[PDB]
Amino acid sequence: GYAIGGYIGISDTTIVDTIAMKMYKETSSAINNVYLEVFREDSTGALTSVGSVDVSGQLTTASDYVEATLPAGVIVNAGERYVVRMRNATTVGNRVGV
Amino acid sequence: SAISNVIDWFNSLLNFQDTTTSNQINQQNFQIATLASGIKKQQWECRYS
Amino acid sequence: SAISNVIDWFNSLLNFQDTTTSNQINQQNFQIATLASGIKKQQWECRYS
Amino acid sequence: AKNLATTDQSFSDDFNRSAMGGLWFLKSDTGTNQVGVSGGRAAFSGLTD
Repeated sequence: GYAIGGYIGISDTTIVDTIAMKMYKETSSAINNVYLEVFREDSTGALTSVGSVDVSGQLTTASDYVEATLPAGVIVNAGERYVVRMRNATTVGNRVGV
Repeated sequence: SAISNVIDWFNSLLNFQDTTTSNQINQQNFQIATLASGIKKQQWECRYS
Repeated sequence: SAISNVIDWFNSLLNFQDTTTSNQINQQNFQIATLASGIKKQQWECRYS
Repeated sequence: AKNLATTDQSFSDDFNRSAMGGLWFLKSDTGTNQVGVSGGRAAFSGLTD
């Protein structure tokens, strides 16, 4: 139930296809409902969701990169800001270490 | 028929003329826009773009 | 009058010809210069440009 | 890339857009008005001398 995210700058405009974060799981118990999502920051500073993906299946106990493909491409432009949020709304209760 | 052919050729030349002028204007504007925009500094390097 | 009009049209076509050639040369040279120049590494990333 | 053949830069501008833009450093003795593009041509902005 605790979500953490950071702002990402855009250097050159392109089409995004995947997002990555460095995280792992503390215990070896089964986990689910771990989501990585992307938010665009508007002019007013509000965050709008433009994509999300479940990454709980491919997580590993060892600290390793997690790369997940978005459902569809999200065009980005230089000058705007984006946030990659990890949600971790799991049901079993195993914590996530980022 | 000779005058009709001259009419057709002049119309074709006018079409080519306007297309070339429009293409030149569009190309130069594309150059200027690409030069104006482009790479911007990321968020961690600076606050400003 | 017909020959005078032909003279005027030929002069206009020559003007368009030279302007288009000059514009083509300028556009190509500008693109080549922009490709040659551009982003350079900052002072902290490396010593050389 | 210590040494490299310096390509002779060339630039062009048709002045065929909405505003002068960031590609031109503007300085005037008027105080507020600068070179303004209108009708696809650069010109003087304002009625000041």
